[PDB]
Amino acid sequence: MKTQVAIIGAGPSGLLLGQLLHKAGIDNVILERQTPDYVLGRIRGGVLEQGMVDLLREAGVDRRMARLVHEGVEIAFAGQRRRIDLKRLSGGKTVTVYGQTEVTRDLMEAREACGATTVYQAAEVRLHDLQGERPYVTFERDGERLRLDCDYIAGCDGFHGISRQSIPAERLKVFERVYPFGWLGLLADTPPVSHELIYANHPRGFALCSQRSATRSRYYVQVPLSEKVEDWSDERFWTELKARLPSEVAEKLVTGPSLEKSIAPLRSFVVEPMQHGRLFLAGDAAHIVPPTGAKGLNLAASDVSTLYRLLLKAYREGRGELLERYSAICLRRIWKAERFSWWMTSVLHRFPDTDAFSQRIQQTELEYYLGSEAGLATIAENYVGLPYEEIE
Amino acid sequence: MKTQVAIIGAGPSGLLLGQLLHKAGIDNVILERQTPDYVLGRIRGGVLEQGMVDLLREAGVDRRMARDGLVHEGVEIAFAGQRRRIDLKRLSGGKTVTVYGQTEVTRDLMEAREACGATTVYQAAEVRLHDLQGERPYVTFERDGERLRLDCDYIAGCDGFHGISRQSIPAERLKVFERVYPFGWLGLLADTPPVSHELIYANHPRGFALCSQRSATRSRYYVQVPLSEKVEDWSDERFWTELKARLPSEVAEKLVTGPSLEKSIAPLRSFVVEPMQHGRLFLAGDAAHIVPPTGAKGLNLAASDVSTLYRLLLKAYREGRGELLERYSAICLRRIWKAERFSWWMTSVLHRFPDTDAFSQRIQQTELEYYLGSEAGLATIAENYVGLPYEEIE
Ligand SMILES: Cc1cc2nc3c(=O)[nH]c(=O)nc-3n(C[C@H](O)[C@H](O)[C@H](O)COP(=O)(O)OP(=O)(O)OC[C@H]3O[C@@H](n4cnc5c(N)ncnc54)[C@H](O)[C@@H]3O)c2cc1C
Ligand SMILES: Cc1cc2nc3c(=O)[nH]c(=O)nc-3n(C[C@H](O)[C@H](O)[C@H](O)COP(=O)(O)OP(=O)(O)OC[C@H]3O[C@@H](n4cnc5c(N)ncnc54)[C@H](O)[C@@H]3O)c2cc1C
Repeated sequence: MKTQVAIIGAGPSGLLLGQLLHKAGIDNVILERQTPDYVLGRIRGGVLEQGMVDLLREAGVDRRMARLVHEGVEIAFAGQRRRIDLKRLSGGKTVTVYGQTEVTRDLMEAREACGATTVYQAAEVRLHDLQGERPYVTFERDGERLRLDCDYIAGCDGFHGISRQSIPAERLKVFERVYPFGWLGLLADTPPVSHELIYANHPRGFALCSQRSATRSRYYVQVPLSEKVEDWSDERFWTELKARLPSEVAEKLVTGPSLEKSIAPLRSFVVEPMQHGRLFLAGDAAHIVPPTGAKGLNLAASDVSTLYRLLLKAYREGRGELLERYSAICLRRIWKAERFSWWMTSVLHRFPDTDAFSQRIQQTELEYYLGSEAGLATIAENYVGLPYEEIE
Repeated sequence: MKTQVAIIGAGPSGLLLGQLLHKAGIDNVILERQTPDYVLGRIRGGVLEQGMVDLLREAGVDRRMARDGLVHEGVEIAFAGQRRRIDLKRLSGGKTVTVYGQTEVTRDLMEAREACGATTVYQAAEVRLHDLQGERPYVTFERDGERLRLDCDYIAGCDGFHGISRQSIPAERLKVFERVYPFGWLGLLADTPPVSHELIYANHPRGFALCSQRSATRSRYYVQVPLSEKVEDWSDERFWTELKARLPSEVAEKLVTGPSLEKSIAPLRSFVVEPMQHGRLFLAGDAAHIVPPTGAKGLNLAASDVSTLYRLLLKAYREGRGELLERYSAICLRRIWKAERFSWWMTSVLHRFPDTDAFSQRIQQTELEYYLGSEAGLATIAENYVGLPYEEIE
């Protein structure tokens, strides 16, 4: 098999890169380890910055202006709830709520409608000859070892993908912080308790209220790492959730059986550079932010945007070396999103063995940022997403 | 001996409080462990927020600071070899800071106090406080071998971090919040013209450095140093060499150096007690809290505690409203914690901490990039640097 760009991973990153490359007449084949249904079973997040919404349209999808709303942000702490006027504070921008499952299903449909190639259940993917002019990928599909020749490989295979693991260790510098807690998330077929995303810092720990539609909700509470999802019945989750929200919010919460429940570990992770020879990492394969800041998929989007654009230029100009700037460009946006996601996480969660001083400083941090126009502006401008870097 | 308000400490806090009390007609006596000469030997800092300047004027001690204080419209931060200016007046909406030595501030208050003929007992050894929860609190000290007693209505603990007043409150009624930093500030006062008209905070791989000033021909510099260092191991030349090594080459270039007038190492710490009072005793300034100096807030916080204490005491004395003093701690703490947060923040982004991992160091660099390069970020530094607005009282 042969193509121009071999894409590893049919998650949002790989599917979006695939659409953009196709639109620009660049052949690509995507190889995905799991089944289509398995990929679609991932719930993940629901907040998109405007950079992403336009890119989706530009990629030939987003024809579902419905099933997809705009919402504001609220932070509850120490007995109060402060709404962040995103629109007024950020120069007219806002975020869109849209489940990652729907985004992914939307891109899967846009690819299928193009007849483009996607190989699901591609096992044992291995990358080869990254420094050569003819790199290739080997994999197994129902018993047979297949091979895919290409000019470039985009590793869009997530945190535990094979592509970051195919770059010689010594070429990479790794930055990582692993948080001492995870997010127990619950998807429910109930109307959301607010039309505002609600982040809550509470003595018992963090909680978050979000939504997917008028009758579908998404909630999270932080939990320690020794906790197992089977130890948390739906009822136990709802009780802990209420115990962490302002009673005004809590009394009006409609509960119901979970449609999906899982615990996600939190971590900040970055590699530099994010490429090696003909391989370019994008999204979670190259970096991870804790979901507190809702930046993951949005960063994946801009990585994909830059990659798409630098590839297009290289072909058009018959010059690969332009591709050398990919890492530097992406990294500038990555680090800002890492700082904001780290900040949000650090001010909103309860950490183990925090002394009195630390606890008060965290409280004062919230008071100042939620009570000062300048403070509020730093939050809103970062949350709606900073400017799409220059690229090229 | 008797007075209305006994003040422990003849540092800026106590002097400023005594001055305002004097001017409002309230009797007060300051008792001080050191000698004038000693007090005046402390160099410390030099940045004043406007609230402090107005209080000094209200205290009737501002003519000289008007003539000799340097007002800055900006402050500068250097990191990754690049000075970034923070236009304070523009970002804060018109506010500025004034550079004026604490020694000069202290000298001016002492002068004012001496002219007024107000009471100040230097070398008052072994001060011990008594009967705080009663109606007739009193203090005892030793002056030239004899033990004297000073009876009063209220006691102002303005004796600094190592004072005696915070320690006179039953420990179990107080809650302590502290953070001790893994470094101190080696400061050098020199009679050379400052390398810059603006203050320059520098985050550098070798560690923090600060370029400040006191006049067109008097300078003040600092470099962070580990806690195992002793000043005597730092000759003026070792200092100049390390400072230059931490500054933009373009700055280190023009640096005029010279013999130190004074040198010392200040360890950094954050410290807050709650509450800040007990019976007739009220703590103010460094006796109640400490902030690392990166934020230039300590004396300014001292000024606002005193301002608040003075105002409530006038109400108690000029209205018999004695239970109104119950709100002192709560009022002060609101400003205190805001200064503690900013001071801690400044400290964390500007200094090098031991065994900090790679992610943590990159995050520090990213924080600087964001706050010195985004309008909103810059604004949060500026509005905090010029001092947030004093509270309301009551
Ligand atoms: C609780 C939670 C909430 C979040 N909230 C948000 C939010 O609201 N907004 C936001 O922007 N981000 C959010 N995120 C992050 C976001 O979900 C990720 O950033 C996004 O999934 C990254 O997409 P991706 O395509 O890079 O990787 P993935 O979605 O991980 O997809 C990589 C794909 O590659 C496949 N693959 C893996 N290994 C191989 C292999 N060896 N061979 C072939 N294929 C392979 C995987 O099966 C997968 O389908 C959240 C994440 C979590 C955990
Ligand atoms: C390197 C450095 C730089 C700084 N830079 C600045 C700056 O630029 N801006 C700013 O706002 N702040 C700054 N500060 C903070 C400022 O120096 C202090 O916060 C300020 O001195 C508080 O003064 P005070 O009167 O409350 O206490 P102090 O100045 O400590 O005075 C307390 C007084 O009490 C006396 N005393 C102690 N114990 C007793 C006792 N038992 N009996 C009697 N008297 C007693 C002492 O001898 C002293 O005279 C800096 C501090 C340092 C260390």
